[PDB]
Amino acid sequence: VLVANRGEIACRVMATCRRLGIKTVAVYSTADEQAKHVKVADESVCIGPPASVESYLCIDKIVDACKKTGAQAVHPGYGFLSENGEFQSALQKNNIVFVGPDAHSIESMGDKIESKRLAQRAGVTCIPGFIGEVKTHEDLLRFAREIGYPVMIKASGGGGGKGMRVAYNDTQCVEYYDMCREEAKAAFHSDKMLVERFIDHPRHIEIQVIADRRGNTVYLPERECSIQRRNQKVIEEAPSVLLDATTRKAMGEEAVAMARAVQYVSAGTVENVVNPQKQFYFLEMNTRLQVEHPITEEITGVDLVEQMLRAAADLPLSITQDDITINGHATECRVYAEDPMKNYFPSIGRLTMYQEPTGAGVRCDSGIIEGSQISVYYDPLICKLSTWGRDRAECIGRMEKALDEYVIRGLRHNICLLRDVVTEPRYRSGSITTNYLQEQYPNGFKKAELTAEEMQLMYEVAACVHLKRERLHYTQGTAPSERQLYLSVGAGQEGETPVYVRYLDDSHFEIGASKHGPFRKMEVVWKASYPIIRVKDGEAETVLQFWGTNEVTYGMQMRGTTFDVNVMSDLQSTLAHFVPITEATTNTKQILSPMPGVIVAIKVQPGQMVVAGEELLTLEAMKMRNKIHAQADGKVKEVKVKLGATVEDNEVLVELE
Amino acid sequence: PTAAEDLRHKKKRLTAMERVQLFCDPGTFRERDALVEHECHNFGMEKRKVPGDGFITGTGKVFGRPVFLFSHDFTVFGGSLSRTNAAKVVRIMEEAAKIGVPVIGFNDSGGARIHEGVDSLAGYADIFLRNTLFSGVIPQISVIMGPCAGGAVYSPAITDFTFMVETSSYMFVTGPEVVSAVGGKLVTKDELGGPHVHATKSGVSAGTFPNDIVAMAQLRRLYSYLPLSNRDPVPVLPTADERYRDVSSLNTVVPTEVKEAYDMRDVIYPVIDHDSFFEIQPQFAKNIICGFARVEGRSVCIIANQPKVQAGVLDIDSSVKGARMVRFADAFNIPIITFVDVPGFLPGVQQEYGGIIRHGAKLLYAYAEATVPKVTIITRKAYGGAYDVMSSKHLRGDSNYAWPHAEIAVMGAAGACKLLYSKETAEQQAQRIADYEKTFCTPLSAARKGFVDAVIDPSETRMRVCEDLERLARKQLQNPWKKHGNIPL
Ligand SMILES: O=CCCCC[C@@H]1SC[C@@H]2NC(=O)N[C@@H]21
Repeated sequence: VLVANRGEIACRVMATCRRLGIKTVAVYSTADEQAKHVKVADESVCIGPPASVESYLCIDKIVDACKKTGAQAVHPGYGFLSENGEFQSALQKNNIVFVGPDAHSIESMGDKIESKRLAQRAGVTCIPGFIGEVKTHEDLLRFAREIGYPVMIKASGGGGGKGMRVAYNDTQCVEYYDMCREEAKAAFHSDKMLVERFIDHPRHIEIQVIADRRGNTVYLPERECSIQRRNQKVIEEAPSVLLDATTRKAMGEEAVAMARAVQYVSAGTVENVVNPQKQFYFLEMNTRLQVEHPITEEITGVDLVEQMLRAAADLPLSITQDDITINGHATECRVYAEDPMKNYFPSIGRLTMYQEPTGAGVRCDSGIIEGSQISVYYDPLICKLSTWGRDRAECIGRMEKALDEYVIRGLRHNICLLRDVVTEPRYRSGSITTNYLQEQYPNGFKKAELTAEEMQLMYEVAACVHLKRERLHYTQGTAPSERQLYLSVGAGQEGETPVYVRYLDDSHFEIGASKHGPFRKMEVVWKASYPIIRVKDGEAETVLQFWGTNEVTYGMQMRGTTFDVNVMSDLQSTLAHFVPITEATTNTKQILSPMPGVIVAIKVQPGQMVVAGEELLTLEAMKMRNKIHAQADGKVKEVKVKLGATVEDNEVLVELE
Repeated sequence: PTAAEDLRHKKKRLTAMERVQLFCDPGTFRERDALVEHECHNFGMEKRKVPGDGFITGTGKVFGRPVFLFSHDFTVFGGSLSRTNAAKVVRIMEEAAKIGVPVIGFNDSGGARIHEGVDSLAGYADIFLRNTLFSGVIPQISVIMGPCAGGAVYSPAITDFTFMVETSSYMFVTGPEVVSAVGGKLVTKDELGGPHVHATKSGVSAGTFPNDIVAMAQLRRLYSYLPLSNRDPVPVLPTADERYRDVSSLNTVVPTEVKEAYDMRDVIYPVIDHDSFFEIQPQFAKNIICGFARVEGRSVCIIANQPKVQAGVLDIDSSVKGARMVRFADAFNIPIITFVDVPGFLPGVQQEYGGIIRHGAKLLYAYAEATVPKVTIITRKAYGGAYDVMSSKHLRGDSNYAWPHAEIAVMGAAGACKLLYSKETAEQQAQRIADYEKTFCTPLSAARKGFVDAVIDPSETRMRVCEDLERLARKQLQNPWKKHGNIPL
């Protein structure tokens, strides 16, 4: 079989075949000649230029290419043009298997409209509210009391969240209807309002579904997709805390009942919104192969890929709802190349200087091997880290530990945000909401700080590392074994903390306050000039990272955050006070081209916003295109140098004001 | 007790003794001479004698290995040299010539001492002669912590490496007063000879540091690389890194387009051991990189082009930089590893008006004269005389390697097509340039001739380099008998 995706899922598929003993083929674009899925595959064929359209999206190339492998079936994947009719039609022109759902169900359910029809076909507890215009305030109050809901005032013709106000009491209902009619009459030319059961605070619970072309339909355990930034989810978890069998059993039964309704074959997944009063709302249903199943597979072992490919041959499944159980729970997170602390700045075109994944009792699905890069015209996802567990505390701690052991170098990421979110006591309380993120991050993003004991431990580990790397340079036995260091982070030596060290063995020290002070005998295990640093005092265990140094300042990472600790002796400490600290030039002015050349491409527009790290234009000289970018600034005021202006000579190409 | 140094520190500056204490080991400095006077007897100098006479000379010890050093003192007479100051320095250099030990000096002198007359010139001449004679015998490093003017500037110049401190140091031959007197332009001391000027414009300073503390901390690290003398072998340090570490990221560094640029450090860093690069002259002639690095625990010399800056084109400044680095590396038996990516020489009238012919020959002379083991890797391209200059196999090179997408040709395809068909029918571009580039802009022809040993996968570079550098440990080559060469100055 041949896949249709070029991400982690492709690798997953070419991995499921291992046990299924199925030879696999994987196509690629020109830029992806070095992707892992190309080498993992048994066969590879090029699909032209790497721009999205020609790459994979070029059905004609793809379907035509499906004539040499011999494979009797070809996976549709989950992204790009997966589950598409124009594609399903073409594949049934050449009479080949789709390894996916049937057309009628797909167009009946994935369609934007008429989904409410199928929803109300059997009702299935669809959105509740007075179905019609509320012409009077009396009707609005009466229908609000009917269910005593937060009103969910929404315009009949309005969409996207415009014309919506949340009413909690009758006076609020009247005032918000008065505002809503005024807003909607001006904005959408419709005064027709509707009132529905608004949700106190949503959790966005999701229910998984599987089926088959013969029978033995099964309901998979539900999942969580509460956390969501810009309508994109981050953290997922299958057995949500607010789970009662009274609801859940009916959820599975109703999902299976809806399944046969449209004769769905390859079930996508069911979407719900759940309030603390344990309701459910079947709508916004999915018909795509969601790849958040690893979590479910961790709590079940139900290999969705194997079962769906088995059903693609008109055979029933190998599992029934009778044996499906729960053996704990799993947590999954997504690693993006999106720089959060810097206003969510995108960082692309950077191959991995060097990276190593966490592999301690955890699972990681990724398509980015060492020496791989991310283009602008693709998904900036790095890895899909998922860890098995049985308890919240157990599963989370694992994630905590596994986050710190993920070495990524060569480009930014959002691991700090994931770490801070997981460590927050609100997240460990047990329950969350969908507005959780912006509720806990009002102004931008700011990572939480360190407690006193954590900073002390970081100091101790830094001193141990300094001594260990110092002993390497000495010759033969003429080496020291004890010092007294003065650690102080910050440019002003904030909190000078005297530290000792003794190095009793290769990976054991006798850290103390100073000489003639009680000693603790911690342990540090670190390979010289490497990232990972495992330190264990008593039971507590920590993992820190070592970035680099200039022999007075150490670049060490603590809880997924970079710091610069200063490790200096008595003389250096007493002398660093008497050192000039000059301030570098802070110039917000025009930028000039360093060398002569020709401008062939421009990226930014005249007199608009500019952010740090953004490419601006590209000169070509002596057969070579450079690319001077914007180091750091907010905006510009200038006149653009036109295309093909072979002038340069250190002119003012862009002027920053 | 912190007497007499409060006046110094109040100006945000350190003292000579404090610098010496910071450089060496905690308790291994033994000051040599401390009670010496100037015995001048002129211009009312018979009084105000000083015990130290403005110099601190000792022995010290760094990383368990011996050293010699001296430091000027700015408080006493402004650091001026004399018939008596220079005697201590001469004695130290002579002793460090008998024993195979290097010398490091921290310059702070304000100029010559006028009250001694021509005795200051005598001392300067003796120091110059010692530097000239002992260059190439023991490594010499110089750091400039404060003002350095007059004719005293020449002795740091002859030394192998000169470093500078950022805020409070400068160096030049003639002061701005004379410049105003003759030309009439008002230029400040920093605008004339500041650390930035010598870092970027003149190319004299080999580096710049932000503070004295950082200067000492990194000077120790630099010292950890050098061999002790001319006859001593290259130092080898223990290291947990191993030649079997996987480097497969090199397969993707070179883009598939011939007009796109990349950073050569992405090729340099994987091959060498982790966090073991010490760049030399980082802000001058950025199209070429030179420095020191370790390969399997032994120090080597790195010289590579960079297509990031000016398409990696050789030039005057790059030629001088590479020539000096190669000469120093060969003088002390240090292996050389080079990475080649050059389209040719920089074209321009200013270049010929500035003597490209002289300067470009220096790098070729340095590469041909060298007798240390050499390893060369051609990543993408090498054209014209630039291929010859950058350690080609014909210049007694030990082992040469190429990557599968390399190109070695006489010149670009356009010029060859033009010269090979004078008045051939128009549109000849499309069906001739492509064919010529396909047939002869590839390493197959150069491999057929025997100019590259083998064509290797980019993932095997570390393995090959470690193997070759281990095997070549005991090469013995000698040049014909000469009093000395005649390099194109
Ligand atoms: O084709 C016309 C310009 C080609 C220049 C190619 C580079 S630029 C500097 C160096 N000198 C050459 O002759 N070729 C290279």
